[PDB]
Amino acid sequence: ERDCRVSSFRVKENFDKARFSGTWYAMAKKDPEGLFLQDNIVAEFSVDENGHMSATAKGRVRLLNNWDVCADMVGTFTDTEDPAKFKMKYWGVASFLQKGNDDHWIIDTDYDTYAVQYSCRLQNLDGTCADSYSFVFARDPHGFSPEVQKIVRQRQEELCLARQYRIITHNGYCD
Ligand SMILES: CC1=C(/C=C/C(C)=C/C=C/C(C)=C/CO)C(C)(C)CCC1
Repeated sequence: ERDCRVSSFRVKENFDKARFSGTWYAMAKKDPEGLFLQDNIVAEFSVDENGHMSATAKGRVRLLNNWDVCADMVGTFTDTEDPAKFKMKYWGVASFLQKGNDDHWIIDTDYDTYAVQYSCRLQNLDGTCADSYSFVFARDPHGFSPEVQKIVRQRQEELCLARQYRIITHNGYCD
């Protein structure tokens, strides 16, 4: 009975870019297809004078070579008609890192403790997502209380992603 069409997903009402600013530690992720950030993932969001949001993110990536590297990423976000839906242009500090443009949706956040992000890269003809990624972020590097765990779990179910996330660890590889 679950509607899994991307157009059906609810996103954060009246999303506030300034309140979302600062440091977020990725706690868990749902992988898309292909090359992606693996672990030790930390993003810092900021908003300029003109309200333009950008972010930096660091994380370990394993290259097609099996070459392990600490990627230093940059992203710039373009606002849309829905405050919680952006277009994210990204690139690496290193020329060999992937560059792209992804949808960047803030599904839910309380700004102070957690955030659930989503991106559908490829849709099926039926409107459902064929290739998606999702991060769960925390403000506190130690993670969340069981009560917040419950809220996150529900959002995971609502995106049709239950049981598809794995824990992201932080062990100083990129420090
Ligand atoms: C930039 C940006 C993000 C996405 C980074 C990604 C998608 C990087 C892919 C990197 C790899 C693929 C390197 C291999 O060459 C996330 C959503 C975490 C939030 C903050 C800023």
